[PDB]
Amino acid sequence: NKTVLPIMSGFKFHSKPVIN
Amino acid sequence: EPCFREENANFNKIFLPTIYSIIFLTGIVGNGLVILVMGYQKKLRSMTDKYRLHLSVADLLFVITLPFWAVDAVANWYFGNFLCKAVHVIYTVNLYSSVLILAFISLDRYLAIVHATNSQRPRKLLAEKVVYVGVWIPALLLTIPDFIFANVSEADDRYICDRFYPNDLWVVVFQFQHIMVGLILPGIVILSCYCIIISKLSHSKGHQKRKALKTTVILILAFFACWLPYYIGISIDSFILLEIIKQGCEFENTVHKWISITEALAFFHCCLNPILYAFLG
Amino acid sequence: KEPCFREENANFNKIFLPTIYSIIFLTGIVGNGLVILVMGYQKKLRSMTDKYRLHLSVADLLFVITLPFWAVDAVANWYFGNFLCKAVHVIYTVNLYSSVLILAFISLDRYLAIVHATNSQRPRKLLAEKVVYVGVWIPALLLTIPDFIFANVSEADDRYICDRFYPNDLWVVVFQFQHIMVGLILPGIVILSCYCIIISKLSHSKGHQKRKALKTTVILILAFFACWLPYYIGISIDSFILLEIIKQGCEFENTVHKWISITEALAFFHCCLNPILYAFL
Amino acid sequence: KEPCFREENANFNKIFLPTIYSIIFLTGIVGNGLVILVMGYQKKLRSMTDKYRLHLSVADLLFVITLPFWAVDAVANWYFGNFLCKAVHVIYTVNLYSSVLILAFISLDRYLAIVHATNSQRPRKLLAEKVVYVGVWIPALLLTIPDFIFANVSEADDRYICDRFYPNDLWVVVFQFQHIMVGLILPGIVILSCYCIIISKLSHSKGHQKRKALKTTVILILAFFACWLPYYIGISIDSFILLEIIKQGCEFENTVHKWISITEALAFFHCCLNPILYAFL
Amino acid sequence: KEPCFREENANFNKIFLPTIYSIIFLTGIVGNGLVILVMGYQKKLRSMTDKYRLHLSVADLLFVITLPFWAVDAVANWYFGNFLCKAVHVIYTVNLYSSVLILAFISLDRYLAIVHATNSQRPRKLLAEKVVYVGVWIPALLLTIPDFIFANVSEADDRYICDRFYPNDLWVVVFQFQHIMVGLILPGIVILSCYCIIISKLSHSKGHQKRKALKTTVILILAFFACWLPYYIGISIDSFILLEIIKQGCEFENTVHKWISITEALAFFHCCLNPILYAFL
Repeated sequence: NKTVLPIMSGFKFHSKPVIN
Repeated sequence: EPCFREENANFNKIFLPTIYSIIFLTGIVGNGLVILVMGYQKKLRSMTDKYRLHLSVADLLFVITLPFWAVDAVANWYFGNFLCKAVHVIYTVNLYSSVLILAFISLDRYLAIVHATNSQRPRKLLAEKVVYVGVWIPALLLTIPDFIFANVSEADDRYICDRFYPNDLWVVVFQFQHIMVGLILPGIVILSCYCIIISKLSHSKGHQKRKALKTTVILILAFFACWLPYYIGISIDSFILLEIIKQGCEFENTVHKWISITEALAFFHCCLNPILYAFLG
Repeated sequence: KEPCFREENANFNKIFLPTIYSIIFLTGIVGNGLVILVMGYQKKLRSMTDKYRLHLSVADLLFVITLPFWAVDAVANWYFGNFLCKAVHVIYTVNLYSSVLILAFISLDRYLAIVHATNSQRPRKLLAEKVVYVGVWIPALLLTIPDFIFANVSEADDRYICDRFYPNDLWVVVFQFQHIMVGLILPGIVILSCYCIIISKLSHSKGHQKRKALKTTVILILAFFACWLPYYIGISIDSFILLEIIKQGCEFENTVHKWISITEALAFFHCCLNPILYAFL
Repeated sequence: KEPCFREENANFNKIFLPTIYSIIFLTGIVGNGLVILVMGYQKKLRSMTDKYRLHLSVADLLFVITLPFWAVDAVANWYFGNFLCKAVHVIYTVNLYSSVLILAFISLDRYLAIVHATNSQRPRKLLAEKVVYVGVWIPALLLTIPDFIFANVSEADDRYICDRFYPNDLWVVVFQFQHIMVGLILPGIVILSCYCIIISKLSHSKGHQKRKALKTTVILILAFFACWLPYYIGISIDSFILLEIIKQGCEFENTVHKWISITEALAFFHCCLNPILYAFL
Repeated sequence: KEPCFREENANFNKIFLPTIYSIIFLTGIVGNGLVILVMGYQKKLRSMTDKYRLHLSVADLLFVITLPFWAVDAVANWYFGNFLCKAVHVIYTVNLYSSVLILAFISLDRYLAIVHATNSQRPRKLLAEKVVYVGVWIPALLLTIPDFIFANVSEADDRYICDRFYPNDLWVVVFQFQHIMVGLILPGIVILSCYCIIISKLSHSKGHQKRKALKTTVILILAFFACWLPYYIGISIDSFILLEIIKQGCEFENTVHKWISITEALAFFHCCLNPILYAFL
C-alpha cells in the first residue's frame, strides 16, 4: 500500500493516497 | 503514480510577500484614514457611508494580520495554534462580512431608487439596527467551523497552518458552501436588485439628478472582478476532488498554484473602498 | 506529415480558458440582459443604430447562454452528447457571422446617413426594418448547414470531444478560408470602403456636430476587429500549415494550436464589449 | 571556441511577428490612407507642421504597403526573388531614415516658430516648400546605396532567406554603427537641443496659448523615440558582442538576435501612431 | 550549509537591464535638465515645495549622470577601475538616501503649512532655506564613509566586478537592515504620521481648495514608495536568507538575487517620476 502524508486534507496542501 | 506530491514555486515565495505587503500597506493607510475621517469626526452624510465604514472596519481587521500571511508565504508558521486560529477566523469573517455589506449596499440602493417616495424609515433601519444582526451575526456564527477545524500541522516540513478536515468530502462541501455564500447567492441578489434599479430608472429618464449609483456599481463590479478567478480556481479544485477531472497530478499542481496566486491578487479588494473614496469615482 | 501530438494543452490553458469563459459569460449575460430589458421591452431606442445594436446584443446573448458549455469543455470533456454539441456549434457559427454582418449593416447605415443626408430616410427605414432580417440572419442560418451536418462527437477512448469532423483536410482548409473571407475580408472591405467615403465627405462640412455620433461606432468596429484579428491570423496560418505550402517542424503547429485556442478565448470579449460601450458614451 | 551555435526552433517569434505585422499593416494602411486622402487631395492642412506630417504619412504608407512581405518572411521564407527583396529593403531603409529626419525637421520648425516669432514666417514657408526635399528625401535615397548593392538572397537548405549580406563582419558593425548614429545620435541631439531652447524661451511667456500645439508634437517625438529605443539598444549590444568583446555568451547571441526581432516588430509601430495622434487631439 | 552554488544572471537580465537603464537615463537627463534650467536659473519657482523638488531633481540628475556606468556594468563587466566604481557607488547611495529624506521634508512642510496655517510662515522659509542642507545632504554625506571605504573591484577570471565587498555576512545583514530602516521605516513613519494628521485636520475645512495642491505631492510620494517597495521586500527577504533565519534552498537564493536586480532596475524610475509629475499637473 503506497502512502502519503496522513491527515493532510484541507483547503490547501491536500493529497490523497492510492489504494491497492 | 506513487502519490500526489506537494511543491511551491520559488517565484511564489517572493512575489506573494511583495503583494501581501503592498496590500497590507495600502489597506492600513486607506482604512485608517477612512475610519478617522468618517467614524470619528462625523463627516458621513449619505446612507451608504455607514456600510462603507463597516466594510472598512472588516477590511482593517483583515489587513492588520495580513503580515502573518506575508510571513507564512516565505517562512513556516512558528506563531502557534492560537494565532493560526485567529488569523483564519478573522479572514473568514472579513471575507463574509464584506460580501454581506455589498449585498446590503445594493439593497439600500434598491430601496432608495425604486421606492423613492415611501422609504425613509426602513433605509435608516437598515442603516443602524438590522445591519449588525444580518451581516456580522451570520458571519460570526458562520465561522465557528473555521474556529474548530483550522489547526497548525506538526509535519516535519513547512509547519503548515490551514483549515484541516478529516476526509476529502469535508473540503468539498466547505468549498461549495464558500462559493454559494461568497459568489452565487449574493451575486444573484445584487444582480436582481440592480436589474430592478435600471428597469425602474429607465422609466424615469425625464429627470437626471442622482449619480450615487456609479460609486456602488464600480465598487461591486471591482470586488466581483477581483474575486471571480479565485472562485473559478476553487470550483475547479472542488470538481477535481470528486474524481471527475482525472487529468493528472500536474493539473492539480497548476490549480493549487493558480489558487494561491489568485487569492493573493484577490486580496486587492482591501484597496477598493478607500481608493474609491479618494478618487470620488 | 503525421504530427499527432496536439494534446494536453499545457494545463495553463486548462486553467485559463474556463476563467476567461466564465468572466465573459457573466458580464455578457449581465450586459446583454440589461440592454435587451432597456431597449426591447421599454422602447428606449431613439436612433437607427440602436436596432442593429439590439440585434447584436441578441446574437451575443445567444452565444453567451451556451458559453458555459465551452467552459465545461475547457475543464472536463464533453458529456452532454450529440444534440447539445450540434446546437452549441450551430449558434456559435450563427453569432460569429451575425455580429460581423450587423457591423457591416451599421457601417452601411452610417454611410447612408452621412453621405446621403438629405434624400435617404425611407431607404434607412427599409434598411432598419425589412431587409435587415434577410441581410444578417438568413446568411447566418444558411451558413450553418455544414455545421449542422458535420459537427459530431467521436466515439473515442473515454474523452468524447465535440468538434466538427471532416473526411479530409481539404474541406477543413476550404471552410477555414470561407471563415476568413466572410468574417474578415468582404465585410472588412465593405466597412473600410464606406468609411472612406464617410471620411472623404465629412471634411467638406464646416466642423459639424454630427461627428460625435460616429465615435461610438468606430470604437465598436475597431475594437471588434482588433479582438478578432489575431484569431483570423492564427486560422490563416493554420490553413497554410495544412495542405503542403509551409512546413517548418512538428512543434510550430503545436504552438499554433495553442495560439488559436488562447486567442479564441480572448476574442470572445466582443460580447462583453458592446454593453461596455453602452455603459460609457 | 565554437563559432556560431545556431538556433533552430524560433517558436513564438514566427507566430508573434505576423500578428504584430498584420496589426501594424492594417492600422497603418487605414490611417495613412485617411490622412493622405484628407490633406493631400482635399487640402485640409493649414499649418506647416501638417506638411511634414503628410510627408511622414507618405513614408509610413510606403513602408506599410510592403510590410506583408515581412509577414510572409515571418511565416514562410522568401519565394519572390532578388528584386522584390531589394525593393523591400530599400523601402524599409528609406522609411526608417525618412521618418527621423522629418521629425528633426518638425522640431526645427517648432524651434523657429517659438523663438523667432517675428522675422521667421518666410523661412518657415521655404522650409515647408523647397529645401525639405533635399533635406530628408534626397539623403534617404542616398543612404540606401549599400542596401541597393548589398541585399541578395542566398541558397540555404531550401530556404531562400532574404537579408542584406556583407563580405565580412567589419562592414556589418560599420553600417550598424552608421545606422545607430544617423537614427539616434545626430537627429536625436538636434531635436533635444531645439526643444531645450524651446523650453528655455517658453518660461518667459505669461501663460500663452502657443504651447498647446507643442503637446501633440512632443507626444509624437516621445512616442517615436520610445518605440525605437529598445531596437537601438539591441543592435548596439549586437555590434558590441561583435568584434569579440562580449563573446563569452553563446546563448546570449541568440537572446540578442531574438530581442532585435521582437523589438523591431514592436518598433514598427511608429507608422501606426502618427494617425493615432490624428484621431485624438 | 554551503552557499557556493552560485548561478549567474540570465541573458534576458543582461538584455533587459540596459534597456531600462538607458530609457531611465535618457528621460532623467531630459527632465532633470529641463527642471534645473527652468527653476534654478530663470527663477521660476513660486511655491515652497518647488525648492525641495529642485533639490530632488539635482540628486536625481546626479544619479542619472552615473547611470550609463551601471548600463555598461549590465552589458559587460567593470573596466573603469577603483575610483569610478567608488564614485558611482557613493553617488548612488547619496541619491538613494537624499530622495527619501527630501520627500520626508516635503511631507513635514505640507503638515507644517496646512496644520499651522496662521503662525508658520517664517518656519517654512527657515526649513526650506537654511536647515534643509544639514537635514538631507549632510546625513546623506555622513552615511557614505563605509560606502567610500568598502566599495572596490575584485580579482575574478578577467572580470573585475565592481561591488561592495565585506569581511563577513553580518556586516552585510546590518547594512541591509540600516538601508531598510533609513529608506522605508523611519521616513515612512514620519510621512505617514504627518499625512494622517493633515488628513484628519483637512475635514474641518469648509470645502476649501487648499487640497488641490496636495494631490501632486501625495501622487509623487505614493508612486515613489510604490516604486521602491518590492525592492525593499526583496532585500528584506535576502537579508533574512542569511543569519540562517529562513533556509529553503539555493535556487530560492538565486531567484531572490534575480528579483533584486530586476526590481532595482524597475525601482530606478524615481528619477523619471518628478519630471513626469511636472509635465502633468
